[PDB]
Amino acid sequence: LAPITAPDITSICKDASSGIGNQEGAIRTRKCCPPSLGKKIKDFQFPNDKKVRMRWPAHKGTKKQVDDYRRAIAAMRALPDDDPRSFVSQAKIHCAYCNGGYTQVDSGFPDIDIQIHNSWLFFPFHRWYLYFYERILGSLIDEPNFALPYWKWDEPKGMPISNIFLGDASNPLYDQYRDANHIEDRIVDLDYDGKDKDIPDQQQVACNLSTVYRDLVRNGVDPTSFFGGKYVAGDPSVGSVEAGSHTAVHRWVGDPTQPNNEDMGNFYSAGYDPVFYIHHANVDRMWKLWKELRLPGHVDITDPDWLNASYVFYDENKDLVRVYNKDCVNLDKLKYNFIENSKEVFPWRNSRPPQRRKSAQVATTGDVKTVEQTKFPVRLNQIFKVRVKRPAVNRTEEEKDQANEVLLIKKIKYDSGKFVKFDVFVNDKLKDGVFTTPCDPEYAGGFAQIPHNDVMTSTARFGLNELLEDTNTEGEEYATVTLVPRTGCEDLTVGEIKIELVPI
Ligand SMILES: [Cu+2]
Ligand SMILES: [Cu+2]
Ligand SMILES: [W+6]
Repeated sequence: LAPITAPDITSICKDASSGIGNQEGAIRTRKCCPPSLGKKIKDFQFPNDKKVRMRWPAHKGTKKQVDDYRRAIAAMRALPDDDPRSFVSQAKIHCAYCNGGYTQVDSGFPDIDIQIHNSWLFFPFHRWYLYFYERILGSLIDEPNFALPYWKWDEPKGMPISNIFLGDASNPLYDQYRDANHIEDRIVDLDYDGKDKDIPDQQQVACNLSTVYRDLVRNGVDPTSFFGGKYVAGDPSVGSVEAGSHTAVHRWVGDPTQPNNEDMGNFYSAGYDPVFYIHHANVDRMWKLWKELRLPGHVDITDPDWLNASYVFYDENKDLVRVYNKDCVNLDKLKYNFIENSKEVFPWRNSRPPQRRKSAQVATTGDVKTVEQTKFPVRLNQIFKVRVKRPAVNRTEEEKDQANEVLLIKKIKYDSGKFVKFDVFVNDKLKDGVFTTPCDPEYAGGFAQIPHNDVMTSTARFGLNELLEDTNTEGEEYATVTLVPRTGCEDLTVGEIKIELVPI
């Protein structure tokens, strides 16, 4: 039993020095430590709120919902910086936990930093972060049933940044450090890679819906693939949402003219944009949706090493509270939820990529070497293709409902002072001139990483059960994998590639 355990963050904290590629010229401070007020850390107790806080889509809020949120942020902004509830203090929380503020001294490892990103800590940490943030906002405006908006980018009209965030500084929800090309009611790109795609809005919307389906169904096949990999004291694959739509939105909003793409483009500065929290409000919602799908494998983590991991936050009373992963899995107990559509289906539920026609494919993926014929590690300074032996062919619906076939891209090594991304295509073999889109069945997804240099070693998982059917290759002994670099890959290597059956 070695769960990650935040220390007394008011006693053990150091300036952020990780994940910031240009510190000598950074727009926000790296002094992200919380105010030390001599408080004793209290244990969490479940809230006694009379009713459930209902978070609302940011593009369809009532007059009261918008006005309160706006009034709450104005109040938080007006607080002294040193106040732990202040706008600046709340932003620094993200910086402290994401950019090397804390050590694992409480677990007996004072020389190792805690990183809550790129692991199974990703979802529960942000859930707790928002929990206290929301309760703090409500107390500032004397609204005990106050609820955050959420950026519903899984809904077409929810996809552009909501106009409540736009205008100028006289709007509390406004932030000057945003990509000026992306704040004019333009549609978010949930698989953004730094380059604006010149495609019709209709197509971008369709692909955004496919991205949600991908993150929650095609690649989010089990707790490891969805939440992220196991992370314990003394020491991690990234999850489908985290390296997918979540990372895209950060890079899409951040200002590319700033040294570290501040604010949303980097973890240390993200919290200075009010939309950061509202984006994460929807990421929090994805966890709930993922469970509501009631598909095999869509279950919560039961590992004691996860359940007993804990963080510390200031609450609405400036008290320090220790919270555990085990206590945030049930929203009803945290006295909040999300206003849903009350319809038969999610708009993205059937956004599985269309089936590929055999008449659109040639016979083979071409002349390409197998893994065993290849010498690893392989440099990704150019497109890379290899055939990977599958554990079996022509599995029945029974076997597919018992085990996912999973593509593992292991030992991804690269300089993580810059945003990195490459894309993964499997069994791409179209006839010349065949019509293509950014969300074709061949596309397995991507590996994207916001800067987190402690140089760094990652792992990515892609589900193939649907894909092999969608591309008519469930009977081929090998899967041809194509890795395609988009940015920050000029020095990236890939140590191992393989496909495994992973029981549900
Ligand atoms: Cu974060
Ligand atoms: Cu984030
Ligand atoms: W158009």
